[PDB]
Amino acid sequence: DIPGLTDTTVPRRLGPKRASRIRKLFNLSKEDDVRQYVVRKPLNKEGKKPRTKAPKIQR
Amino acid sequence: MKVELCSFSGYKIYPGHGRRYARTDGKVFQFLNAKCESAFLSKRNPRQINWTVLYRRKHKKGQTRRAVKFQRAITGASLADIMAKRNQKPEVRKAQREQAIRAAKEAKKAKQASKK
Amino acid sequence: NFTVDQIRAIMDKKANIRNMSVIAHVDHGKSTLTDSLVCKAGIIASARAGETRFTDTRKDEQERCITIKSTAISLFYELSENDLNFIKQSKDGAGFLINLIDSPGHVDFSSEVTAALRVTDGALVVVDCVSGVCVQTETVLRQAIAERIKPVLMMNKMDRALLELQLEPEEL
Amino acid sequence: MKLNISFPATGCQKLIEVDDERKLRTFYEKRMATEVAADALGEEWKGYVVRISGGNDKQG
Amino acid sequence: AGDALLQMITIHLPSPVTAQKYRCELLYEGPPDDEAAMGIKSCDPKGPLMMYISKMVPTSDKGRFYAFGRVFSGLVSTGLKVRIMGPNYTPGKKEDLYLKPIQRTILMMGRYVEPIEDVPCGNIVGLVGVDQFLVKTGTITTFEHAHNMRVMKFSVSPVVRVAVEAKNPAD
Amino acid sequence: SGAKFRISLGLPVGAVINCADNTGAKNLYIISVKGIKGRLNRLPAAGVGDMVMATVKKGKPELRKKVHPAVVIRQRKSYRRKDGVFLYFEDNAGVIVNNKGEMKGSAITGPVAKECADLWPRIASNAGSIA
Amino acid sequence: STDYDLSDKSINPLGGFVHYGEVTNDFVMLKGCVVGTKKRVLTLRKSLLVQTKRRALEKIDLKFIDTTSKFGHGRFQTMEEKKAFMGPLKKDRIAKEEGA
RNA sequence: CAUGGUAAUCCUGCUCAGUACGAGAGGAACCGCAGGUUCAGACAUUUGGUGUAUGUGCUUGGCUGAGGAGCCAAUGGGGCGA
RNA sequence: CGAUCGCACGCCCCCCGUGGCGGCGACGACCCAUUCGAACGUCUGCCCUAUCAACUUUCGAUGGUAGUCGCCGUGCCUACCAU
RNA sequence: AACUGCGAAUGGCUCAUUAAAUCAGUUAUGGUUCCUUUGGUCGCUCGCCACUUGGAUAACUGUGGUAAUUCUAGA
Ligand SMILES: [Mg+2]
Ligand SMILES: [Mg+2]
Ligand SMILES: [Mg+2]
Ligand SMILES: [Mg+2]
Ligand SMILES: [Mg+2]
Ligand SMILES: [Mg+2]
Ligand SMILES: [Mg+2]
Ligand SMILES: [Mg+2]
Ligand SMILES: [Mg+2]
Ligand SMILES: [Mg+2]
Ligand SMILES: [Mg+2]
Repeated sequence: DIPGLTDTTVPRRLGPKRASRIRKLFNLSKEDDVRQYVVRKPLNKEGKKPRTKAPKIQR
Repeated sequence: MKVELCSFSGYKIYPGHGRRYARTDGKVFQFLNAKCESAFLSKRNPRQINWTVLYRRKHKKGQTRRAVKFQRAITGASLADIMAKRNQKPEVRKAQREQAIRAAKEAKKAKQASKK
Repeated sequence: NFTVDQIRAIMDKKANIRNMSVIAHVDHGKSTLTDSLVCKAGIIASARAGETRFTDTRKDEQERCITIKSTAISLFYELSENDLNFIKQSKDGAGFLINLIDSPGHVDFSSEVTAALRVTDGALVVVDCVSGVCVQTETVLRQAIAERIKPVLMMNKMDRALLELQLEPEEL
Repeated sequence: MKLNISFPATGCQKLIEVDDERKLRTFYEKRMATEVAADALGEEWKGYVVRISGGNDKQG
Repeated sequence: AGDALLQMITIHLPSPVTAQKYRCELLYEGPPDDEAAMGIKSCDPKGPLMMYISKMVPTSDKGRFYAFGRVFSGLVSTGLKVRIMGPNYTPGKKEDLYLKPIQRTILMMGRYVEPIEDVPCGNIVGLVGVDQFLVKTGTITTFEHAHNMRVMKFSVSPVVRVAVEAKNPAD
Repeated sequence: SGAKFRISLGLPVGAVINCADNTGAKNLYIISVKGIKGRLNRLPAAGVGDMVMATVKKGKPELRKKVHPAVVIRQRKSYRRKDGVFLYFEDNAGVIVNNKGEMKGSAITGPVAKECADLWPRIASNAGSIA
Repeated sequence: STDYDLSDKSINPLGGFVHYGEVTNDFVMLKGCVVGTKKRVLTLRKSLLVQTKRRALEKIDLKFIDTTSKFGHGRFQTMEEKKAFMGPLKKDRIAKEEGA
């Protein structure tokens, strides 16, 4: 492993937004709790109360 | 062992050979010998001269794919998180489907009761 | 190399502005010293290291290496925490602003030096190591003292004491 | 010369400054979107093949 | 070199606030108790504006000159009415007085020039729109009872003389 | 630094070459070359990068009947560039300069020889391309 | 063969030295021209002077030695380069026909 | 080797050095480095010139019945040319 | 030959019980009409000058035929003719 | 903030060109085009996603190049 290059995988800032893409990612076939299988991004800044933000799904 | 140049005739011009011609319009040409430079300066077409490589190429004389998807973690849902979500195949997905079904049923019954 | 108007946003708070003028006798390298200052620093000014800089902003000035008209520049620089520790005056942040003026140190005492010291509070007196204190150095120092300027000295052209003269360290 | 090295499978792009022309001579005389072995970059880069994605001229 | 020079001039050269305290009496010919004099001493960018023009450097065009000087009090902006008053002006008399707004305030980056909307006291700034109403020196103020600034004490005098005449007499 | 190597001259006194700047002159008639000590019966001659004295034959009247310093920038005589390339141009051309090697014009049409370019930095600035 | 060339070629040009023959023994490659015709005997002598200038005492490292034909305007360095560029000819075609 | 002949010359740029000197403006030199001018002695790898290899194409008029192959026109002309 | 978005939200429940249905719009459109026009044409009308009386027609000048191009009519352009 | 849509072809200035040219009045386009507004048309065709299909790029995070621009590259 190259130091700091090929290790310490960083995450994507945001996941799928189109319901087809959420189903493609999570291997959903059809009509199984799609709106609650979406990824919720947690905001946890020190100066404010923590909460989690969910994206507005499309299609 | 300098840069290796090519001619009017397309031949290889080694260092110390030929002449370089710099035209007024900025174009720079180099020739292997005076035979090539005379043909060029007389506006002769190299594709009509049989020993030129352009003729031998015009007349044909003598002669990957992949799709890799790499999985990555995302903010809020780690790689293990998305693995646990996508591995809900053994009847967990069916359990979620049936609990959604009964939630819809109880919502509809509550709506009917409230309307009536 | 920040915006121009942040110079206004810095000069709003005083105690970080240095109104300074460079004074010396002829050919004592004040122009080149200010060139080095320009090269390192700069609010919108460049970082070019190629000899002449914004000291002589005219023909027949760098054509004959003669400063004729006094020239003013304004530079910005943010200092480190140890630098703010070392400074003993009042300090409002690290964003120090320098109003530099070079003046003709020619033996006519071109009154542009008088004008620069009228505008200026602190003088950088440049002297050559191998030439000593010449005539115009004393003249511009006299003018600075008459105008109540705070002087700071700089021995310039040490290279000719090193190699042109080949002086031993005790002699230097 | 500098090298903007990026590993898309993990992200984490970083800049490596290379001075010795022997390291860059394996890169020279190539084109964009070409895969070359980075084994000339010392032992640390052995087993690595890298694609030339782009760059910027001396003037930017 | 620039690093060493800056790290010594910041330490040892004085700020305008501390300098103008002992320097105001040497540049202002008005009585020290005057409001303009006190504003110069404090260098407050709100009160009795006081600017002295030391230089008149030619502009890009031939005829015009940027009037370059220092602001000792107040805050010069763009297009504010000010009293351009010359060296010979006395507050009692109207001679060598003008009320003229200034066009624009600029800062000289040597070769470059950068306009700025406003400049408070304790800094250097060039003004455009002053050279045609002024000559060889002058002062700018918003104070109606303002006194002049003390003129420069040149070490030399206009000794050497030359008679000049055009080659074509009809010019 | 670096001093210009000897090249084949091919432009003796009496040569009329093109004037490649936007000064307003059409051609330059070479009347002498700078730095020529001379020899009996030998015409002074110039190559690219050489400073000549020239009079313009076709061009503006305010230029026409006067001697101007000029610098040769292109020559039709082939010359060897110390790396084995023999280079020649499509025409002979020069530009009008002052005694300091500063161009009277502000632009150059066509290429400028490298030998002239590195010898005269002011001409190299106004040069379009370097050959 | 220079270290920048790495070609299995000798100093002999393509087609041999014109009016001399083929050089097989040791040779000395001197800068510039030398008096005499081809195959003229020359006497080489140590310098009577002391070589102190920068032109002397300079390391000459060759990058490339030309071996094109001198019997005309040669344009190839080796037999194999010529054959690789030019491909099979009629003579080689009939020779391969005879060889089978 | 007796004897006779005899040969090299001058300039510019960089550095010295914006230095010595000078109030200033101006402004050197020695060493070293890189190249030129004139001259000399060669040489043909390269570039150019020549070219009746009368080498190889093209071509005019004529001639050998035509083709093929050639020739004559005081080197027919012309391109490229060892 | 609508895979779009908002607003309050309601009806049918036999078959049932989770589905089927509904109003107000906004956006969108191939084409038609209108509005705004635009573009090219019809007739008639312009200062001084003959020390400007014959022009145009090789190279479109006038017209015909068939085309090209142009949003369209047309030497706008091409070819062939007539003068 | 950025993508998408629209506007930026209006207005304003000047009078150099221009002498059957522009332009004024008149008439025609059955010889043409027309954003937008408004009104028509949008189940008029028989012909294992439709409870809704695919891919990319912005914005954004991060690594830069250039002296410089409303310059931009890779990921
Ligand atoms: Mg949607
Ligand atoms: Mg004679
Ligand atoms: Mg040969
Ligand atoms: Mg003797
Ligand atoms: Mg002699
Ligand atoms: Mg014949
Ligand atoms: Mg025949
Ligand atoms: Mg006969
Ligand atoms: Mg005869
Ligand atoms: Mg020939
Ligand atoms: Mg007009």
